[PDB]
Amino acid sequence: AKVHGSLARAGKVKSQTPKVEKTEKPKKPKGRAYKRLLYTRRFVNVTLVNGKRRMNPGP
Amino acid sequence: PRAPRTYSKTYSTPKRPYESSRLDAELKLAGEFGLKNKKEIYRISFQLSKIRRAARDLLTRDEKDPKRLFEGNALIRRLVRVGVLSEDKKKLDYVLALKVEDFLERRLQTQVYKLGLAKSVHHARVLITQRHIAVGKQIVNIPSFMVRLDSEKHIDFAPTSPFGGARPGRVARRNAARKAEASGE
Amino acid sequence: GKGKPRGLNSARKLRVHRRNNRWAENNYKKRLLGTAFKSSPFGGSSHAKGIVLEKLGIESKQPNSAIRKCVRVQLIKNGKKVTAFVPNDGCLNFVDENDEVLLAGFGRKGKAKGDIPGVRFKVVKVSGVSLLALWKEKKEKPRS
Amino acid sequence: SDAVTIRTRKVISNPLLARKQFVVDVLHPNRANVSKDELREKLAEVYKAEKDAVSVFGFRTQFGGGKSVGFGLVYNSVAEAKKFEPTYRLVRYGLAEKVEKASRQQRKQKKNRDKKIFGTGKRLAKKVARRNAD
Amino acid sequence: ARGPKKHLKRLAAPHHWLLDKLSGCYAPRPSAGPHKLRESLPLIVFLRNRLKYALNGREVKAILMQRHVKVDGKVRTDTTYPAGFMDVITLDATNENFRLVYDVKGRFAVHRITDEEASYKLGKVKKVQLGKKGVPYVVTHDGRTIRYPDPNIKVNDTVKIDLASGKITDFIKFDAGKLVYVTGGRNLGRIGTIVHKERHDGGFDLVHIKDSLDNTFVTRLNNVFVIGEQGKPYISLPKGKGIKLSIAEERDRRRAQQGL
RNA sequence: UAGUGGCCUACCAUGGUUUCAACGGGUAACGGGGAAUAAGGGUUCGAUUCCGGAGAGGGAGCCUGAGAAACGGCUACCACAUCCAAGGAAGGCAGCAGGCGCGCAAAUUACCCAAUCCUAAUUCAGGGAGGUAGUGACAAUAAAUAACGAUACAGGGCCCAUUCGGGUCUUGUAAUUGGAAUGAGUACAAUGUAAAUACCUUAACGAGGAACAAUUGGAGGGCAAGUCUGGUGCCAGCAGCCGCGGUAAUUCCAGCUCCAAUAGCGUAUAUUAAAGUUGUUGCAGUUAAAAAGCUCGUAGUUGAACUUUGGGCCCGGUUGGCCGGUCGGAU
Ligand SMILES: [K+]
Ligand SMILES: [Mg+2]
Ligand SMILES: [Mg+2]
Ligand SMILES: [Mg+2]
Ligand SMILES: [Mg+2]
Ligand SMILES: [Mg+2]
Ligand SMILES: [Mg+2]
Ligand SMILES: [Mg+2]
Ligand SMILES: [Mg+2]
Ligand SMILES: [Mg+2]
Ligand SMILES: [Mg+2]
Repeated sequence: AKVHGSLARAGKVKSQTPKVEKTEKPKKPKGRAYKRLLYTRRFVNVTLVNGKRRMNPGP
Repeated sequence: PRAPRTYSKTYSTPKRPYESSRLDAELKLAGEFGLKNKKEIYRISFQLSKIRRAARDLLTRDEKDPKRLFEGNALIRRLVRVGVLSEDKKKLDYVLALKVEDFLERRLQTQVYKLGLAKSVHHARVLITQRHIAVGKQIVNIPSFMVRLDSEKHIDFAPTSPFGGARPGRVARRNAARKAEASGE
Repeated sequence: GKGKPRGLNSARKLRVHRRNNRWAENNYKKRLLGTAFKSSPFGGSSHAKGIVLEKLGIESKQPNSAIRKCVRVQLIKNGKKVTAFVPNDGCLNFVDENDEVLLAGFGRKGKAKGDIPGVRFKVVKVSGVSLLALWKEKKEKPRS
Repeated sequence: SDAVTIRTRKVISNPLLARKQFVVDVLHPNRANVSKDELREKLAEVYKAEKDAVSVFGFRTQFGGGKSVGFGLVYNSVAEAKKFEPTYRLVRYGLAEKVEKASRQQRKQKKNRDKKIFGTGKRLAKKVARRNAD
Repeated sequence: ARGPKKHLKRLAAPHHWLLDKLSGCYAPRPSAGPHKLRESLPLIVFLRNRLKYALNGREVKAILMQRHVKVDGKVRTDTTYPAGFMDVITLDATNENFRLVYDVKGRFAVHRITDEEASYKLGKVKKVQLGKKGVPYVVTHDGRTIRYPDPNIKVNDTVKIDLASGKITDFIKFDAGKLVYVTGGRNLGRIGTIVHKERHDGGFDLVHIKDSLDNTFVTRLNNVFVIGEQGKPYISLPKGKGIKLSIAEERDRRRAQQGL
């Protein structure tokens, strides 16, 4: 209805972010290797179930 | 204005994409057999589906029917040949009750591992793509290759390549050269 | 009986009855009248280029509160004036006036999305570059 | 260079074109490729001919090395091979030689200019002398 | 489309020539000649595809212009000459004589014959009527006009032909008990004895045909071709002899050959 | 007229089609083989590789010829456009390539008759038919991006069970160290080809993780994966839908971590299934949408029962037999 709203704040919060940079961490494998990595984590070693498996558990 | 060259999709994606029970059971198979993708599992589900469809369409027809007798035996022998279907089961009924792992167990990758040779499915994929293992005479660098039961004895390392015979590789021929020139003047 | 003719020689009635009742379906009626061509800004095409005339700050619908950033566009093919949403944070900065935009649909078969009143389209590209690419900062917005 | 070997399969006697035609299987372990000018002479030995009568073509190597199947044929005489073989095959052996054509565009272009010119074009070229000044 | 078509696309070819789909785009269009287009086999197909003598359509012309090959005792220089059923292809070099005859799948066989047999061919008589100056003639299936025939000869009878002369040596009446070659349909290439003929005025006559293993079948009279008496073929038949085995029975006869 | 026929002319009759939908209008309609989706039944698509038709800016006319109402033939008119010394002349890419325009929307003004076949007076000539390469993430197939040691370092299997834990059988994690394996690439030379190019083959050369470095989308629910950290404070923004955001944001912008599919993944529009939400199979109609105010009635659809039934014979068939006897087939 009101089409004449202020356009001034456009791009506020993207401009207001502190530009933290990505950590140069070691690269994970690709292809069949990564599917092996997933299988070891998910099934073989057995993650610490608190009733059920998590994935991405908190501290 | 050539003839059309035909082609076909070899797989089928599942209907509901985030079923947890499936996703677990799929990664079980990608682990056990050392498969790259879910697409490799989907490939075998699709081949099983065409087989099961074929058998269902014959079991509707009466026993002692030409098309049943002919194609039924042809389907059975074709499975028996690749060693998916065992020698005891040759009814047609038994080809219906036939799981996905019963195809996976006969591909090269696993059949290399199961005959010694590697020590792991993950090693076997390497050996195959690295052109080491060879079926009877010639090299096969396709892990998908379904071994045909009259070829399983004849699997060995190639006449070309190390392990089997021949020159001792690329890295060895550099690593032999560096130690040799260091020792000599 | 079940209120429909069952007779062996009743195929005519069954076929004709079903034809008449298919006009009650939404998709069928649109497909046969040819609404997509006749009305419909894009003329039954997935996308359309247009020229930005304006920048609009459309107040959102309730119970949300926001000024959603939009552009009044005139399409090259028809001359049909249309409002399009400019998605992602601070992407209205990239557009400017008299800049050629490629519009797309919003996802809802010509219905308005979310809380944005009267907006059935979105910007995809400005002056031949992707709004995604400009906002991830891969390409640069050209001189004109 | 071990073994080398050569073997002709599916040998048809062909009186019509006056040749023996056959599939040239080539069990070559621990090599890369026998050349065409190499198969010919080895086959000229077995079939008792000169190299100019022998022909060989279409040698696809096997995957993973070893064999290299192809197709070979041996005519009765040289004169018989010269008439029946295609020119392109003879050039590879070095019996015929490449006649130097122009490009197709030029031959075509030339033909279209000549379509304009009726007759031999002697009296036309005479009027060109008095075209600059009538 | 304005006038007659000079090409034929590879897919629109007769299936029974067994042309490969990829290598090409056109196929050899039979010239006008004795046999119908779809019922013929061009020489280029016979030489290149079936006997494997030529490798290209250039080599087929190289062979034809030497003046070796001759169809019914006369030399031909046309790559797409429409040779057909009962024709005798004679090569001078090799001294191989063949007769084109259908195997059971419904395709022309490589059927080598002796030089004696190559003297003649059979000819199904198509029409028999009175020509100019009252001279009667017959018309064979390969379109040969033959004048002054035996008045016993009626339509659908076969007629033995001398080739060199091109005269009626002998003929076979169409009746019950005669051996037959079926020259079209689902049962193209089968051989068998006539049982009875169904009439149907202003329509299509049908011919019930038993064979040696007691399998009846019906064809149209247009597809039938008399080739002798019961167990007395005038020509030599190919391997099989127009039997038609099941796909099962065929697969069992492979397992005999599989032993080696 | 090649020939049948209102095909046309003369004369005569008054017929011909239609609610079993004529006639008219629309079609973002060339038809078919087919394609997509597919429990069964269906629904949607088919400009497009084969077959048939029509057209060559729009109309009409016509010469030649067996064959054309031909357009890489002519003639005229209409529209558009080219050169001119202004008197005149020459035009037709819905062939190949290419350009402009149009637009969401699509390639080189390349090489060749070697293959496929076609034409001619014709083994030779010609062929942008056609083939070969270039461009090409349309779609489809296969399928790298690591593998294996040994100390290592958390343990978990069972056996010393002394409370020392023997590293017992091995499984993970360390920016810890080992020798191997390799085509991606570059490149002898062959092979390949009309000539190449590329595969295929192959000398020589070519992985140490900082490199030869996988992405695209998500992480409240639907839906697989975090009430972890920093920012903003109903703003910016997200959100197919439900909903988030007004100072601890599980949802926004980011970092970390994790999920999913992966050389692909997302978005838009259309379409199929899901849809028994088009219902023949197979829906619903008291009150959710919907039984005509009532009856008559033509087409349509539908329409009770009844007419040689039973009995006695006889002859060949096809499977299991019963002794399949050698675990397979025989009478
Ligand atoms: K979840
Ligand atoms: Mg045409
Ligand atoms: Mg149209
Ligand atoms: Mg079409
Ligand atoms: Mg159109
Ligand atoms: Mg035009
Ligand atoms: Mg025309
Ligand atoms: Mg015209
Ligand atoms: Mg033109
Ligand atoms: Mg033309
Ligand atoms: Mg309902």
